Amino acid sequence: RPDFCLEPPYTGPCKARIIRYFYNAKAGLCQTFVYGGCRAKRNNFKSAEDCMRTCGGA
Amino acid sequence: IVNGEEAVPGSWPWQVSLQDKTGFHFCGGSLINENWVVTAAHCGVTTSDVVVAGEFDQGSSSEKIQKLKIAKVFKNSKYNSLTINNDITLLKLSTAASFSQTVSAVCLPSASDDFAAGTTCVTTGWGLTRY
Amino acid sequence: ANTPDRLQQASLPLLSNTNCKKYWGTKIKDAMICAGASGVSSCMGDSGGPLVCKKNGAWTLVGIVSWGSSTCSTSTPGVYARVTALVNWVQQTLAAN
Amino acid sequence: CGVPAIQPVLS
Repeated sequence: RPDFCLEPPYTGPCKARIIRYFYNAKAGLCQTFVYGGCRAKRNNFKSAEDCMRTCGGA
Repeated sequence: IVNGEEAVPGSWPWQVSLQDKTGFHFCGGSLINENWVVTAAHCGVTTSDVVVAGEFDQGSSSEKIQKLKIAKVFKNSKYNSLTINNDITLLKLSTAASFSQTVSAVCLPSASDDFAAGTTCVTTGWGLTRY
Repeated sequence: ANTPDRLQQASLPLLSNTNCKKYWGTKIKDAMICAGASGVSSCMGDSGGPLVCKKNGAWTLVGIVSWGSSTCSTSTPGVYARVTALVNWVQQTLAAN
Repeated sequence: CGVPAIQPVLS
C-alpha cells in the first residue's frame, strides 16, 4: 500500500555494489537490484521478506 | 572504472577486495599495514564480509591470494549519511596479511600534507567499465 | 556486463575545491576532495578503493572513492574522502586498538 | 610503504 512502493529503484551517487530488494509493482514482486551505498529511498529492503511484508501486493 | 586501463598484476599491492560470503565483490579497500584496512563508510562492511588480498583476476578458478577475516569494524562516528561527509571505516584484521611481493601497504599522508591541484594521481578498482 | 574480472587503473588530475564547487556547489563538504572529469570515472564497485599520489617517491593515500555522477560521467568530477582530513582519527583509532 | 615489488605501468 504505501506509495513509495511504486517508485523505481534508486541507486544513488555512491559507488558500491550492494545488492538490495525493491518491490516491482509491474511484476508484482520484490526483485533484486544494486544499490550505491548511500541516499537510499524507501523502496529498498535488505531482504525479500521485508520487501514483501512492506510493499506486498501494492 | 570507466575508461581505465587494465593493470599490471601485483603493481598496486595495497589494493584489496571486500566480498561477501558467496564471494560477491561490493567494494574496494586499501592495506595500510598487516592488520588494517581502510575503506569507505558507506560500504557497510561487517564482521561477516571478507577481505581479499593478492588478486588481480577475479575470474580465476584458483590463484595465490589471501582471504582474511574481519576482526572488528570501526565506522567513523562523524559519518554523515545525508551529506556523505567523513566516509571512512577501518577494518581490523582477524589474521594479519603476510606481506609479499603482491601484498604490501600504502603510505599514509600527514595531516598537514599538501596536495596541489593539477597533480596527477591514480585510482584503481574492479568497478563497472561501462555505465 | 561491465564488471571487470581484472583490476583496473587510471590516472587523473586532482581538482581544487573551488573548481570542484563549480559543479557540485555546496555539496562539497570539508572532508572531501575532488579529482577527474578528465575522461575517466570511478563507478559501481569502486568505492572504498584508493586514490594515490606520489609523495617523495612513495605512494600515498590521498583520497578514498566516495561518490559522484549517478552515471559515472567522465566529464564530471568524482569525489573522495580526503585522507588528510580523516587522518588523525585513523591514527588514534589505530593507536587505541 | 608505497613501494611495490612490481612497478606499475603507465599509470
